[PDB]
Amino acid sequence: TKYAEGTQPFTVLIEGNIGSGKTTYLNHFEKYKNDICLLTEPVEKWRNVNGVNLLELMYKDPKKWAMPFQSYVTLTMLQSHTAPTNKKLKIMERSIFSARYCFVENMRRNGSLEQGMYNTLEEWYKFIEESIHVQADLIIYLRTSPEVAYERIRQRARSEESCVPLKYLQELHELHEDWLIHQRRPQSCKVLVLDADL
Amino acid sequence: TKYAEGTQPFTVLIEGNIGSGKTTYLNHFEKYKNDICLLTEPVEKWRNVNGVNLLELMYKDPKKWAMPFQSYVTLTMLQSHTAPTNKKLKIMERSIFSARYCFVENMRRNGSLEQGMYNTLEEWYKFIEESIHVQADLIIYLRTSPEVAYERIRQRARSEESCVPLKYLQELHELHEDWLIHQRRPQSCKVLVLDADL
Ligand SMILES: Cc1cn([C@H]2C[C@H](O)[C@@H](COP(=O)(O)OP(=O)(O)OP(=O)(O)O)O2)c(=O)[nH]c1=O
Ligand SMILES: Cc1cn([C@H]2C[C@H](O)[C@@H](COP(=O)(O)OP(=O)(O)OP(=O)(O)O)O2)c(=O)[nH]c1=O
Ligand SMILES: [Mg+2]
Ligand SMILES: [Mg+2]
Repeated sequence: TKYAEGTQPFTVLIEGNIGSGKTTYLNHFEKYKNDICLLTEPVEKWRNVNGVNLLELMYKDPKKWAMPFQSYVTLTMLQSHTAPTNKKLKIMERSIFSARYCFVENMRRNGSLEQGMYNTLEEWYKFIEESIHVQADLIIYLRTSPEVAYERIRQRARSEESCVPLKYLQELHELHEDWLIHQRRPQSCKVLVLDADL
Repeated sequence: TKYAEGTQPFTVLIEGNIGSGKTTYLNHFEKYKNDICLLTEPVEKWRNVNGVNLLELMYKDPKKWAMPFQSYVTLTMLQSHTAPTNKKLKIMERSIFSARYCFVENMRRNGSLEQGMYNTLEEWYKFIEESIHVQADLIIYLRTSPEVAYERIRQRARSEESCVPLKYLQELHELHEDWLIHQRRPQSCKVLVLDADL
């Protein structure tokens, strides 16, 4: 038996590269607020954990902060996935799956996460699949090109993201492609692809 | 509802400072193996995670490895607490509580865990109290003096523990005292104190 088992409505996950417009897309269901549970912009929690800016620390010193950061991302996603609600529909920005299959994986590849850190995170993900229920009915993939994404990221101008290189976005892009289109990672249940290049 | 809710027998937790003799004490129930579920010496898992020795890495470079290490200690304890069993009695060496109240706390105090890491771990502990069931009926506290503990630690001679100073054991001792005796924190579980100075 898993925590939050049979407590979640139909759930839609909004996925896409950084700056692909996941939040923008979600602001459209804004008026149906009292009929749909909307969990958006999780980044705000990561930028202020009792005063600490984990997102920034991670970008400045990955070798040391990538692990605690991803562990916190995992926790907050899990909290949203299992959050109680009455509404009949639930839509989330991001999910525990993109954190695992795209970000953690990429950080293992670029050396940000030493092997021992990668394994710890992976062991947590395995235990989570077995002890906690993660409702995932539909995934809307806002497909974009790394260049477009890079543009939007810079226009938003989050101080923490000021040093994010285009290669990084290209790596993340391929990883989203592998998971959501080609389905290389155990998921891709029901995916709806949308051209998010405006 | 919590994972593993109403699936656990009467559970006894064996606590005590490093080298207090928790494993030695547990080897005495060894013959009742087929009537009591015995989960001992969790350190072995921490010393070999798919080939990686987290325990060692933590002692050599705390600022960087204390967080992933404690996150893995938490995970394995949680796995033991929720492990399925038919037997009517369950006895464990250590628990998620000593990892939180004694080790994580001490590491926050000596600077091994930056505040951002401490908070991440604490947020996980809070989410765990609400989503997962941790059976705790009795806690046997093997009370010892830091000096005795230091002696046993070095007779055992674990390579990873070769640099553990007496002060460290004194700090851990007080923390065990505060929790299991003075009650300076979260636990309404019955405790049986045993003089473990042989
Ligand atoms: C989900 C996730 C995000 N992040 C980082 C990447 C970004 O700098 C920041 C937020 O990325 P996103 O989760 O993509 O959110 P966003 O608001 O930037 O996206 P959009 O414009 O489509 O609304 O968090 C990680 O480092 N790890 C993770 O596991
Ligand atoms: C539980 C726990 C142990 N440890 C470390 C301290 C030690 O070096 C090692 C094992 O400590 P203990 O958990 O005390 O186990 P032990 O086998 O050393 O004890 P005893 O002799 O009583 O059987 O793990 C942590 O760093 N963090 C933790 O949260
Ligand atoms: Mg967003
Ligand atoms: Mg032992």
